[PDB]
Amino acid sequence: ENEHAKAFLGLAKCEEEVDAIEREVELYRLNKMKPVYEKRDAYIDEIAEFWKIVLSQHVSFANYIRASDFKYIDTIDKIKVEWLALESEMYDTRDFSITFHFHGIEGDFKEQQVTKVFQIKKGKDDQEDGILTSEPVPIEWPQSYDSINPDLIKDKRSPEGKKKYRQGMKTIFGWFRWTGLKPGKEFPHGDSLASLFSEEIYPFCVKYYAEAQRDLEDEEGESGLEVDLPLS
Amino acid sequence: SDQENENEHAKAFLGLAKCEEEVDAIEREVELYRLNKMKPVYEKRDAYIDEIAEFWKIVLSQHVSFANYIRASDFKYIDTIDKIKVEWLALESEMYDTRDFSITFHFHGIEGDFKEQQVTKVFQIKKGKDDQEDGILTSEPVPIEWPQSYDSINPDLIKDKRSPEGKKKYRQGMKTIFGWFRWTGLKPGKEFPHGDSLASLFSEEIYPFCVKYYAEAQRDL
Amino acid sequence: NSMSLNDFLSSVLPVSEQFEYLSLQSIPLETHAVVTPNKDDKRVPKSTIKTQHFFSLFHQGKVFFSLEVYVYVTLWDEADAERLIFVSKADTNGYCNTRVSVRDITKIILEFILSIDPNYYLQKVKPAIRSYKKISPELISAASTPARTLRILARRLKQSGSTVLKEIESPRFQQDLYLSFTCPREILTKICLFTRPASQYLFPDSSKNSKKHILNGEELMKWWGFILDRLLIECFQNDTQAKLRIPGEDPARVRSYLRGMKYPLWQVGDIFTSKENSLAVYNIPLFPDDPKARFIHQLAEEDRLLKVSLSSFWIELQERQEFKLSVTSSVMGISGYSLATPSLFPSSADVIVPKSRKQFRAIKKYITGEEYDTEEGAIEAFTNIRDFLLLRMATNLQSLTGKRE
Repeated sequence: ENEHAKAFLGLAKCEEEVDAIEREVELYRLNKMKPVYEKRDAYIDEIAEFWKIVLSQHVSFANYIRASDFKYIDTIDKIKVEWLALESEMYDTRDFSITFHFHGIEGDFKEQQVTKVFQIKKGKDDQEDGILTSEPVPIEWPQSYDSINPDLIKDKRSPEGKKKYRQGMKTIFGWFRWTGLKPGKEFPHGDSLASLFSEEIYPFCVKYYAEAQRDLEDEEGESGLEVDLPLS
Repeated sequence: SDQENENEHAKAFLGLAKCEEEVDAIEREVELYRLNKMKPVYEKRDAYIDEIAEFWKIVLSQHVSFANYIRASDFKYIDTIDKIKVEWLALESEMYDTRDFSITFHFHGIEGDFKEQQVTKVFQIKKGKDDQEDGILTSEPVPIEWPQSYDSINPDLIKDKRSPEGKKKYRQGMKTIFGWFRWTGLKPGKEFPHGDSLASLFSEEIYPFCVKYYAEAQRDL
Repeated sequence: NSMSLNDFLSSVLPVSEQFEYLSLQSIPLETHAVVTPNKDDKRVPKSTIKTQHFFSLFHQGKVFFSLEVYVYVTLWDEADAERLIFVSKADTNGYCNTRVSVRDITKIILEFILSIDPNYYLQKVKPAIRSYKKISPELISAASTPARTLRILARRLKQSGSTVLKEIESPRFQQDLYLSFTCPREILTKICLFTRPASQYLFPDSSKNSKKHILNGEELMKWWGFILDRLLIECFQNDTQAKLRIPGEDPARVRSYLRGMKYPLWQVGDIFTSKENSLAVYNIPLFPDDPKARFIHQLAEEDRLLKVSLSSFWIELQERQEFKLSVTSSVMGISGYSLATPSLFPSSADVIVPKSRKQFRAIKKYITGEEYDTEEGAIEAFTNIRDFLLLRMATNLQSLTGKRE
């Protein structure tokens, strides 16, 4: 019994070792990937439409935004992701700041550069993973969206107004105001969208870009990224 | 300046191709790094596991999909497993995939019928002909002493594989876990089914996370 | 005669009312057989072609109806050809402002599909596995790594100042990269429907809309039963198989339900029973998200495939967990030949065919990934589908006015 308890404890201590190791490993990866990212992004700049093509090739990204937003998503010419845990141990390895630059549309969208930061926060527990949070960042909404822009909506608690509000809140522009601190009143799943960029879109943009170059269009996505076997 | 322009594109495409390869190198380094740190912790961890009776049995029963892979008749024997040890080949040489590993089982002997023994099976990645291919796990058959009951269907034991009975019984044997031990991954559909998926089950889930499984089992209990 | 999808739909919609609709279709693909082949069989299909048809109807900027259908064409080297229409899902969300017959809408779309000539799906077919042997230069394919792909782009630029191959869709290449087939326009047609009640099928959380009307299993079966009966009378020849099975129900009741149908040949049973009386695996079709296939898979995972027989199979199936009675589940089948010959070839006006599965899935997702707890979801689906099409495809949803009085 006692020996068993000893082992069980030792087991629980081992799982705790593994977590530390994982964190260490992640930090190690982030430090190595850094200088390759600088090299890589410099090449990416030479390519036009790289970001537009990537954000069209990623499958779940579309899930978080309105189809109309793609008019604007297509103006993005640069994306930069800096992981904060490299500047200080205070930050979680999941923390990052993302900068987007949009070239703009004549008479509709203003050319601008926007930077958003995501950090993990905890609320009262030792044994809770934590959630992404952010601060609102100013972005200049396109003219086409005057009707759904939260800053131009007059009757906000109005019944119709409340619906115009919610529509604006489900655009990529709504996401910039996402914070993660007021559930149900903000861009839906703003944390998941944030994760996609750091976890997939920035890291694997090139795989995504190459996915768009298949000679036969029907093969896009075939790459990845129901019958039997009767007898032995 | 049509030349110059389509030429900057070609330069950047080559740059990116190089970075894609730099990143594949880094992933290996990171994965090694992780493997090196995990070794001592695993050793410490296994040494605690013996002290727990039937840890492995409980774990195997608890894992969701593991049971799909093998015959029910098989479980009696499975429950006799009292030790599992996975070693990652790539730790010993840059010539192995990080995925490559060797796995050892110790089986408590069952009397009269089932012998107690320790067996080690090795799996590694192989690619064929085309550079642009993923690669897959492969293995070498390794000797294992079959239980007597399975004797009627032990492949060595079956007189003629071809007879309709043989065709049916032999097939039966290959489908057993012991059948798995001779799995190689090079005679598709002539071997234990999904033998590679099982292997990966072991090096990616059942072993690295046996504890969580054990715990979940206790809670269920 | 109705010669367009528009012609069919309008006929059944309220007169003077405006409706828009989406008609999405996949590129026909070479695929494995619907029913698993028996090695000890006289014959085997040279090819099986699968196509998915997806429909959504919108009224006043809202989507309120959807229908998912699959169409298999099976080619036998010597044994003719059959086409099988699998009806997978149909749903409503209860957000329609005006009054309509969802039943006749569903029936009419199915007639349209019946009208299509089988050859249409066989003109250009995506190969299950392509071979690039007949082609050099090196192609960027699904298999290519990003690095290889990047390098290829660079070489191409250096050679010609372009990353593209002009001749890629050129006819000789097409002959090499695609398959084509022909077949009698008049062929054996089969329709299989499996009805299992649920709150939502294609409109998540629409169950939460009070306006929506949800059917219990019996109601549902009756609903699909009625549509099929008309299809039989309206578009099928006289001695045509019509089979209905309700698992776990006594046959007098089923036989008695059938007696009531307008078509006089409905029978209790399935359209898969054979003269040879083979095993279950060899007679049962494996469809997407289908009750029969999930269970054939289990029998596979237990090495029972050889063990089960058709009679046993139905019984064994009813036992399984998804089948918790009393809930009413039914399987319906039709086998036979069409009254009129199938001559129709769909047009852009008739359908939108995306360039890839990826693009097909993206559009569909706007409808099926939405939340219909509130009306806002119905509107959103309409909004995305429209904005996405115009934006990425320069396309509009079809527009029409109801003619029926």
